[PDB]
Amino acid sequence: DFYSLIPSAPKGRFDGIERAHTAEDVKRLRGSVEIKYSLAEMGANRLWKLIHEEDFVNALGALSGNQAMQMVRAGLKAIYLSGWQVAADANTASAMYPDQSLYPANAGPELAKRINRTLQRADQIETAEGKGLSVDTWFAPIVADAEAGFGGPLDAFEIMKAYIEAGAAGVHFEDQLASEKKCGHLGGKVLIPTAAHIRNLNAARLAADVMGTPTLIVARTDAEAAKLLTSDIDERDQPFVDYEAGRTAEGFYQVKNGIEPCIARAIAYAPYCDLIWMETSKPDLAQARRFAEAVHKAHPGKLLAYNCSPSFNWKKNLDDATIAKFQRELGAMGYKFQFITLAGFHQLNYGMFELARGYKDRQMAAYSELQQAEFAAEADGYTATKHQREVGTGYFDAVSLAITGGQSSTTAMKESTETAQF
Amino acid sequence: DFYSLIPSAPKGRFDGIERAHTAEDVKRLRGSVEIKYSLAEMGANRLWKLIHEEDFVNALGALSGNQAMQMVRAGLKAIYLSGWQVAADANTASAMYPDQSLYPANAGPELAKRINRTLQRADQIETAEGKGLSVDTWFAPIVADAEAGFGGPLDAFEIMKAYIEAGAAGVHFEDQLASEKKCGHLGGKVLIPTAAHIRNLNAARLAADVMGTPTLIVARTDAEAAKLLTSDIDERDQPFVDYEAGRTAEGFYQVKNGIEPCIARAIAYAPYCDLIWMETSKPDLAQARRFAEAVHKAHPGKLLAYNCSPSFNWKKNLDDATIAKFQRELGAMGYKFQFITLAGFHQLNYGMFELARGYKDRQMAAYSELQQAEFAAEADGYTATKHQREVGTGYFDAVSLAITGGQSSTTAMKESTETAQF
Amino acid sequence: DFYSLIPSAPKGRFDGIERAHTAEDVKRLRGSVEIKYSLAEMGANRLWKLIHEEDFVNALGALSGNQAMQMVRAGLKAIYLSGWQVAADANTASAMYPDQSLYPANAGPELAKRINRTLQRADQIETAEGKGLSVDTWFAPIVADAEAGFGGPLDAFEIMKAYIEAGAAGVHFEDQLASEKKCGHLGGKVLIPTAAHIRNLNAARLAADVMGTPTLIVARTDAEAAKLLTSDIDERDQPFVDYEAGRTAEGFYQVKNGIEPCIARAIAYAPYCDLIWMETSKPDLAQARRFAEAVHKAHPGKLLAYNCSPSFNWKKNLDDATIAKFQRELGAMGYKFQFITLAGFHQLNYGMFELARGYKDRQMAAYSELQQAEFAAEADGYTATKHQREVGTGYFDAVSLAITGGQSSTTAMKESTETAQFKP
Amino acid sequence: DFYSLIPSAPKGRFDGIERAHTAEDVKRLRGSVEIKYSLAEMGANRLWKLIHEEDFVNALGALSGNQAMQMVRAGLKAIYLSGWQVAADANTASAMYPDQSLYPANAGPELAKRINRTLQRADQIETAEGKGLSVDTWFAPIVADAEAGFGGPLDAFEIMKAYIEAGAAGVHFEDQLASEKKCGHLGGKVLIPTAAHIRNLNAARLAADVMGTPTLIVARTDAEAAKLLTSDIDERDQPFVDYEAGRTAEGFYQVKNGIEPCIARAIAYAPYCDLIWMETSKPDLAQARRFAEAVHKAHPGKLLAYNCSPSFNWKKNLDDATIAKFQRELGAMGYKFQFITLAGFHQLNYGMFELARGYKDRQMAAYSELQQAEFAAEADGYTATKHQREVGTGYFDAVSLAITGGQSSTTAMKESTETAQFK
Ligand SMILES: [Mg+2]
Ligand SMILES: [Mg+2]
Ligand SMILES: [Mg+2]
Ligand SMILES: [Mg+2]
Repeated sequence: DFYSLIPSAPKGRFDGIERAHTAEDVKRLRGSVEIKYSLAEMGANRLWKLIHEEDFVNALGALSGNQAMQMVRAGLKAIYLSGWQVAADANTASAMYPDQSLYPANAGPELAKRINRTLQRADQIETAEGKGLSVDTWFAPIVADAEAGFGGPLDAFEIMKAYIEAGAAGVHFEDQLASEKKCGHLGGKVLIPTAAHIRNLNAARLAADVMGTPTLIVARTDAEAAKLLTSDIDERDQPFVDYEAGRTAEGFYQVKNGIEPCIARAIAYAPYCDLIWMETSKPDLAQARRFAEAVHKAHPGKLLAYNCSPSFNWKKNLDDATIAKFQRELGAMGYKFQFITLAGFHQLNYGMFELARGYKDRQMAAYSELQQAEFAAEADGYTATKHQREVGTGYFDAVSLAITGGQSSTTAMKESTETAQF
Repeated sequence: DFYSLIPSAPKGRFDGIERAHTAEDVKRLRGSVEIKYSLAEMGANRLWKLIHEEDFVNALGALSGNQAMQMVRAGLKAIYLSGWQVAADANTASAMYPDQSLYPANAGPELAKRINRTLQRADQIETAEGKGLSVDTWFAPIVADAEAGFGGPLDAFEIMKAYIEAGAAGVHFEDQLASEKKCGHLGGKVLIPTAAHIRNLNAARLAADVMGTPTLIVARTDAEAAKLLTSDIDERDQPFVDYEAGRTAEGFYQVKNGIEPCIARAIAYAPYCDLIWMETSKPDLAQARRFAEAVHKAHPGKLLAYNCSPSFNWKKNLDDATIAKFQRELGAMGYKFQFITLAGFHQLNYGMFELARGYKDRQMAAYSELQQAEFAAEADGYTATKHQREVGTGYFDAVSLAITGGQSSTTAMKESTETAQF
Repeated sequence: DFYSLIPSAPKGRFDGIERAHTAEDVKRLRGSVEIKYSLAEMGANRLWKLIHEEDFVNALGALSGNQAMQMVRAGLKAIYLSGWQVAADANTASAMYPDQSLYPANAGPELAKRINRTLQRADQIETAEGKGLSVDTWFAPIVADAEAGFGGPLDAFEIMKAYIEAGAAGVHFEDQLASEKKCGHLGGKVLIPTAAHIRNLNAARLAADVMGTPTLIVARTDAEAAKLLTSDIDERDQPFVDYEAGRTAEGFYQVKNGIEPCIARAIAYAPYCDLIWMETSKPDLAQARRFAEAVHKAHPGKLLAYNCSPSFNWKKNLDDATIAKFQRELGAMGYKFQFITLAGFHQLNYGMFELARGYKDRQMAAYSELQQAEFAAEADGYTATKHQREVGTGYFDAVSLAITGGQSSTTAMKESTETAQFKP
Repeated sequence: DFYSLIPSAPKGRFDGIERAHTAEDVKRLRGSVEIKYSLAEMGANRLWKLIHEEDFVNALGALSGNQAMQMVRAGLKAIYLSGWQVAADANTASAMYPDQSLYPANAGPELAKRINRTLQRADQIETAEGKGLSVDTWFAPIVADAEAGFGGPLDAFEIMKAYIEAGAAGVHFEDQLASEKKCGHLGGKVLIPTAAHIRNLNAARLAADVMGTPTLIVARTDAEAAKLLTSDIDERDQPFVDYEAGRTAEGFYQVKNGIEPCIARAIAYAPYCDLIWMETSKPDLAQARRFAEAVHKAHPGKLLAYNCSPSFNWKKNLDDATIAKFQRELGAMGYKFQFITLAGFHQLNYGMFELARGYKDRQMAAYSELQQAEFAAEADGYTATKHQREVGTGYFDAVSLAITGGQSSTTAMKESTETAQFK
């Protein structure tokens, strides 16, 4: 039925998934020609496989293709794409922003394309060398942040399509007001009605069906911390509304936050998504268990996702042994996609700060230490020390030789210093 | 004469500089209105001040805004923009390329714009906090790679203008064939005639004059390693042509490479640039001395630039003492701008490979080690641990409060996990 | 006080203008260095002078730089930048969209920059030829559509800065919900509270102040046709809410649309903008006079803007004589800025349909007809038949000669077919 | 062999085509995963069909998605993508440029993507309306300008690939030096060696092969007017080099231009391309015939392309009857793809100059005239008078209703002024 509209969709893919629209709606709305989105198909099927096969799938937020590549090289099986990081250092306004849906709605998909393209080059490099891949596949699935959909259902519809074209495997949408969107761990968050978010999720699903891809949808609730709500029109929200307190000057309703609205919303969103995610204030396994248990009484076996946030101070909140076991324990509760949202930002910024500081103090000695550390990391699989090969110089050499039937006088690698000193 | 066309130019800025065009040419070709390029002016003049006053100015190649920001935070006084790194991970084709001028000609200027924008936000943040700046200025000059001009004099003209609008302080142009451009440390480089490169330096100078900015121009020569030359039409190149080899299948001449043609070309380029740069195969102080000495006999006091390249295996070529004193010794020779081209690429890629590998093997324990390392760096100047502040959340909060006369219910910081846990 | 923060502002620029923020807020929020935005300065001041001195300043919607260039060549003194047209054929998602704020927020300012760049080349070409300009200035002020600000006040603030950087002279904001934004002339518009739109207007002003430019702000109301409102929280909107009908399933309030809420909203917005604009359902001079009279009772001498929409059927509504005097009459009521929003889209799409149709039918005969019509327009100031000159070939030839000391072997124009076959 | 690497390539697609590289080279260089390029397949297979079945395929240069949409609605069967037009008003440096490869190399492919996306929306609109399409197909093949390939063979390889991703059906490359590229109808053109252009052509083909698409390659020569050559290294160019004149100051060789070198270069390029094209100074049937006949002596049946350039003054060159038959005559010679390169630019700029001028003189009367003409064109098939439908407002309404099960309050069309005033 829907399975014939999404040919790559595996058996069971849409078990327990409801749609507001019909199969006929999809045919009517997808135009007259078949256009393939291969990287979206592959990515979404591979993610589906991974989350059902592994203990759990864990990821880090990448802010560049290069970061994604090294993640995959090191053996990670998925890539997370943070909207927070897109705002900070990788968006289409070429500015640094806080995490408030300030940048243009195309930014996220543009980064997802960047990441897939770098992985494609990684793949082309190793395929040309003819000794097989150094990894399972270069095309690890990307799970990406669509924030609040950048407005209404149609904005959700459009960003979902954009992500699919860019080759993302999964996409997450949160029940905040786009016009006042915040980082989950900032104050002042404003919820939209349960129904209004079900519409965005359904828009995402319609986009996927219309593109013909089995793209995963992750529903996120920001209700643990959020104390404001745009409208009480939905009876499911009304019980958490503090009527005595009245409306704010902006017209917002005031609500009781915490695990209870997260449970209610999560259960109401369950049929319209593939994974559910509750933002939390602290890395708390007991809270995580409590949420997992309540969701699973209503929807046994529902797959969950968890944000291992750098907005948390880890060693303050937890002891060393709990830190060690954290993701493993979450995995056994059903949290099959886990991610450190802002890893890329922290790694990039600390690393460069520490190098620039050392460079100021001792100039070239500071750089030699990095280089030597790079050299020592090769036993463990690091290859970027040979930077020419890494970025594809040898691949493009072989492209040249094939074009000229071998007779190019201007090949790069033979007389390089990389060949002579590495 | 030119000083009135470039009002921001300081006294003696153009001492010993020659132009092919006249001041009247500039008035004819600059349009009828005055358009200011504030960051290009400030950057050019600051870089001019720095390179004369300081023993040497050293830099690192930044591939993103955030990297640039941390460099300036750490105390570095200038920023290098690497074409190699643009090709690798930061271009407008959204692909990973080797260093062969494959990406679209606008990519460098776009990254320059990103860097200045990130710096601008950083300056906005601290200005709004109202306790003064933590640096001398956030607007550290950017010295940017225009590669081989992306074609002819008109292409050189255009990329220079683009860099000026993006707010670059200095721009380098090399004497390679754009259609076969390579990294300076790879094989198969093809030089263009001495005359042809002077045409591009002059295109670039006219660009700055027409824009009304005292932008610095750095002429680079790749003759140390290049064994090919497109044409022997310039008598200055003929003495290095191996007429016994014959031409190559592409019609290129074969030349004898080494320091002799770098000196010749450098001396010939000196009147049409502000600094001169010879690419080297090894980090060799005696070679740098010999080059500096030769250049200075013809042109006393000429300012030089040097690439401290990651394409060298530093510990294999030099002992610890020579590495430690390397830049200082170059400085005393007149190499007043020195830069590690690929630092951003090696920090980003090393750092993430290592993080991703620890994360694979030990999950949150690996990430907590980074975070703890971040906190520990706070004593030395590090700030990105408080990531919400770093990217401008506090700044935009203050914007919101000015907009709403102080009444907004949806500000980010007060009830953030940042404010509670950091 | 604010005049020292905005050095280019002429005397009286901010007369009658209220601000939520202080001059200290501006100094605190603008960074430690001075950055200049030359085209924005020039555009804003020239637009300010034109709207005070001319009977009325009229414009057409440009969807490309070339379109804008011909408008200025033809003698128009301002340019309109339509969001509808951005959605249709000129946005940063490379897609055709209906007019519902579906494209990325940077699209408008990117088209503004394109337009100013074309005008810049046009000016360089003529400056380089040395015979003076064929127009008053190539840098006609651009007035540009910021739609609903693409979200809240901070989104409004950002699009304003983007437009200032791109060289926009004026920017308009409308009291619709960004997330459900529509063309003024479509159904299903949802208004935001009067207060919330005043927030967006002030964000815009703070933006201009912080950038240090006297950019014009045009406040638009969509209350003539809008039957929905996000919230009744603002007492000023409660007199128009139909409480009998209830809220929609989405929780929107239903309101009584028309001239009255437009008048009220407009009067509330007045102190926070430089021009006020009420979208209308028909080209109706009587309604336009009523609106002008009411606003002027509250705020004498307030400048207004009128949309001469192609979404109207003009001959169906009006006779030839009313159509002929329409903009003149509006000018006297105080409508000092008047624009045909979708002019670019209709001329582009009509023109090519008809050319393609003739081409299918009779191949080169259809094109030759266009070419002769171009020759025929030259007497009236048209220059684009000589296309090589128009796009700057001659300008860059002169650049190359300055570089090469007059010696290059590869100049383009002397041996071109333009020089050989397009002599008088 | 190559047919298994390019699954959608029809029988005989590569008859008579030579390659410097091998099937195995392709396998080695294309990576380990099959990525599909649907619109480029459909486009290339469609262009191939049309050029073998129609008397000739004629096209106009579109500088925007909207322009291309009206072209296809009007009944034209292909779209030309001009680099000249990209330079003028549609490039990724957001500037007006002359036609000299000064814009960034991604600009043409970006425009190709825009065109395909508009056409896709047009198709979506009609498919949702349910009455069938009003055109044979909305996805008319795009033939796109790759100019001088923006550098060496690797640059050609990359631009070819970008065009395939954008959905182009065919791409053209010219034997000029990219660093001093010009419009064919300007002076100061510098050619590259015959061999050097053949490598660009093969680079393009290797890209198509590696992408697994049967994209058409069109080889252009600028030898008719070009009097300069980078190098005389290729013995095929040497008979046309004026050695007595010597090299120019830049080191260029000087050559006898004209139809003879075009014929020789065309004959050499022929195995490395699907169509050949000679730029001309005048629209001259005799010169066209001489070119076609000489190329066909060496390569019977070779398809040709002809630029019907606005850089010509048409009525100054030709009488009304020769203008009238021009394209049909060329068709009979084997010129199966013909195109008015700068059609989009002239239409856009003429039309708006005249609109603006009328508007200055008499304000709304001028615009009302446009609107009436639009209404009058509806009988002939014009629809953009209803601009809201045209850009897909109706389609997105239908999207909302599917999202909300028919229950949106905020749909656009029912109460629009389009519905009320254009009935
Ligand atoms: Mg996020
Ligand atoms: Mg470089
Ligand atoms: Mg609009
Ligand atoms: Mg062309």
